Amino acid sequence: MGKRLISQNRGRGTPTYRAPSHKYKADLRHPRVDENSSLRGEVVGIEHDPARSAPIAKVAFENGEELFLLASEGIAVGNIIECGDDAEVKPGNIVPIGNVPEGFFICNVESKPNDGGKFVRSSGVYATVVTHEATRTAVSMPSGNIKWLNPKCRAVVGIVAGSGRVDRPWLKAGKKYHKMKTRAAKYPRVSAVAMNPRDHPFGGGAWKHPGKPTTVSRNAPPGRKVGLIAARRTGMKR
Amino acid sequence: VDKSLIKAVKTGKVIVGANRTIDAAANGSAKMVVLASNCPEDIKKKIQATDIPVLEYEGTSVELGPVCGKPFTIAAMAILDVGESDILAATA
Amino acid sequence: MAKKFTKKGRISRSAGRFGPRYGRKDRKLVADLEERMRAPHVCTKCARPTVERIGTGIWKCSKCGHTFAGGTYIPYTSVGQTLLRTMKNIAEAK
RNA sequence: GUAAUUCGAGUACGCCGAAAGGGAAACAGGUUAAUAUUCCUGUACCAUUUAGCGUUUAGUCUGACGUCUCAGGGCAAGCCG
RNA sequence: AAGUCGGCUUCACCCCGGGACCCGUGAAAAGGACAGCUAAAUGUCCGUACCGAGAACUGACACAGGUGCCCCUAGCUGAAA
RNA sequence: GUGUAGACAGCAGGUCGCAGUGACCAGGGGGCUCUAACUGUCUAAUACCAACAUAGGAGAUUGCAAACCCGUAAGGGCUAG
RNA sequence: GACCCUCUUAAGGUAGCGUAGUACCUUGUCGCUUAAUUGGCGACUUGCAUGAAUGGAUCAAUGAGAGCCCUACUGU
Ligand SMILES: [Mg+2]
Ligand SMILES: [Mg+2]
Ligand SMILES: [Mg+2]
Ligand SMILES: [Mg+2]
Ligand SMILES: [Mg+2]
Ligand SMILES: [Zn+2]
Repeated sequence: MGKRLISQNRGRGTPTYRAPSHKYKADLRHPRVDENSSLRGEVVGIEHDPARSAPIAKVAFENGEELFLLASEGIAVGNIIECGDDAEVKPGNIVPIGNVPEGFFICNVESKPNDGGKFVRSSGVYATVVTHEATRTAVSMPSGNIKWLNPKCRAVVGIVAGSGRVDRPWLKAGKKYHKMKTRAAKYPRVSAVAMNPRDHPFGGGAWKHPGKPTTVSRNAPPGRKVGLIAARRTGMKR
Repeated sequence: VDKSLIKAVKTGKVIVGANRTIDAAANGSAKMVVLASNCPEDIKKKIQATDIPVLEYEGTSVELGPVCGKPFTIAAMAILDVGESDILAATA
Repeated sequence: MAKKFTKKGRISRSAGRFGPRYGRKDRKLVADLEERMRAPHVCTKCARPTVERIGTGIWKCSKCGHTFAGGTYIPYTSVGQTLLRTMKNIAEAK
C-alpha cells in the first residue's frame, strides 16, 4: 500500500487539517422568526470577523437577544433593521425574494425556507433577481448560473461588504502565511511530480514529468482522482 | 432666500454658531433662525420649542458656510435685526 | 510639499519600502492602490472630509463619529453606487 | 452502533486540565551546627461564622489582553563635593 | 565609632499618554467595586533540608555533550552586556 | 559655539616618537561568464546545492441534502465555511 | 542549400538559441587573453540527440553555488 494522499488525511480529521474553531467570533445566520412575525432592531457596533476577512454587524433585537449578522455594504451603527414578511425594500432589511423587484441586488440567500442563508456570502459578491413566476423565482448566482428558488425565501438586500479584497497582491510568502494560520488549509504545498511513487500517482522517475495523462475520469476510485477531475476541456483559449 | 443672506451678513445683527443661536432663540431677540438641512437632530428640539420662525436651508452646512462669508461651517444661524436686508421676508 | 521628489525619487512612491524586490508590476499595483487608500475621503452625514480606515472594510468619520462598513481598500464601491442610483431613481419616480 | 467487548463518532449532563495564564491578605531584626517572609520581639493586615446596629444602583465596570515606535514623570543601581 | 548634608545621572524597573500597521484583529472564567460599622471566636490539608550542574540532573562514569544562559549582575577603556 | 543640564561640536599655539583606531578590537578589492529571481527549507551521524518552497500565470470540479474524503455502522473532516 | 516533387501510414519546427550543465566525431575553425593554454570569453554552426507553461530567450539586486582573468599580499 503506497501511502494515502493528502485528501484522505483531511478525511480522517487529524489536527493538522482541522480548522482552529476557537478563533472564530460566531456563526452567521438569519434571525429565527415564527409565522406572521416581524421583529426589529438597531445596530450596536461594526466588528471584524476573522473567519471571512470581512466586517460583521452586532444587532440588539427588541426581545433582548443580540446576534452577529453578515454585514452588507453601507451598514452603519445606529440604523434599525426590520427583518420579517412586512419589511420594505431598503439596503439592510431582510425580506422574501418573492416580493423583491426585478433588478435589485440581494445576498445571503437561503436554499429552503428558514435555513439562515447559504449563498452569496464572501466579500463583495452579490446576486440578482431575474424573473418572478407564480411558483419560483430565478436569481443569477455570482458564479454565473440560474437558480430556481422558492418565493418564500429570505435574503438581505444589498451586496456583501469588503469588496475588492483581491486587488492587492500578496508579493510575499509571509503575508499569505499569516492568512493561513486562521484557516484549515495547509501552507505550503508540495507538488506531486516531486514526490516518490509511494506518495502520489505522479511521483517518481529520473526527471519530473507526470508520465500519465492528468485528466482523470469521474469514476476513478478514491486515492486516484488527482489532476483534472473529469474535465470537459483543457488549455487556454486560442 | 440666497441673496438675502448676503445683506443679512453685511448689515443687521447676526450670530453664527449653535450655542449663541440657542441663547438668542431663548432670549427671543433673534427674530428668525436659519438652519442647514443636514444638521443634527439634537438642534431641532430647541428650534421647535422656540417660537422663532424656523427657516430651512436646502443645502448642507458645508456649503452654507462659504456663502455666508465664513470658510468654516455654519449649523444654525440667527439674525437678531435685519437692518438692510429682507431675509425675514423670506421667513416672515 | 511632501518628501523630496528628486530627479529620481518619484516613480516608486510608497512602494519604495520594498527596495529592489518583487518586480515592477506588483510594486506599481501596490503603490497605486496605496495612493487611492490614503485619499481624503468625504463623509455622508457631515459632508466634510474625515473618513479613514479602521480595519478590513471598517471606516469611520473623525469629526462625525459615524461608523460603517464598505470596501476593503476604498470606502465606496461602484456597485454600491449603482444600487443607490437605481433604487433612489425608482423611489423618486414614485 | 458492533456477532461482542475493555471497542466506535456525535448529543445531553457532569468532571478534570497551568508550582511561568487570572489570583484576599506581612514587613524589619534576632536566634541554630544544620530551619526560617514559618520560631522569637515589635508593628500590622485579610477572609468565613455568631451577636448587635443599618441597607442595595442590580445593572454596569474591572479581571481583560497584539507587533513596532515615541514624549513626560518617578525610582533601585551608579557618580561628584 | 561616627550616625550631618547637598548635587548629577538613571537603565534593563514602575506609572501615564500619543502615533503607525494588518486579505494577521491579538483568550476565557472564578474573583473584585458599587453598604457597610463594632465585638469575640475560627483559618483544616500537603511542600519546606541540600544540588540545580566542567562532581549532586540525563548520556553505563566525579563524561569537554545536552537540560539552564532560564532570570539577574560593580569600576576604567570603548557605540557597547 | 549649541543646550535647562548631562554632554556634544569646533578652533589657535607648543611638542615627542621609526610608528598616534600605537595594545585589544577591527572588510582585501576589481572584471567576464553559467545557474537559481529574492528572504526561507533539506538527507539528526560522509551530500546546505542548480534540489524543495515561494509570490506571479493558467487549467479543472462543485449552487451546499454540492465537489473531494474518513467509518463495518452509528456518524463525521473540510465547516462557526 | 534553396525550392517544384517526394518518403508525406495526423503534421513535418514559428520567434529564438546553438560545439551548450545538451555536440558522438572533438583538443571542430578563427579572434582577445599568455614565452607557451584539451582552459575562459567572442564569432561561425550541416543541431549523433535544441525549442516555446515536458515553458523559450534575456535579466538589475541577492549567493558559505560553479569556472576564468587583473591588482595587493604573502614560507604555497
Ligand atoms: Mg501508485
Ligand atoms: Mg482544578
Ligand atoms: Mg536560491
Ligand atoms: Mg523547483
Ligand atoms: Mg590554471
Ligand atoms: Zn461625519
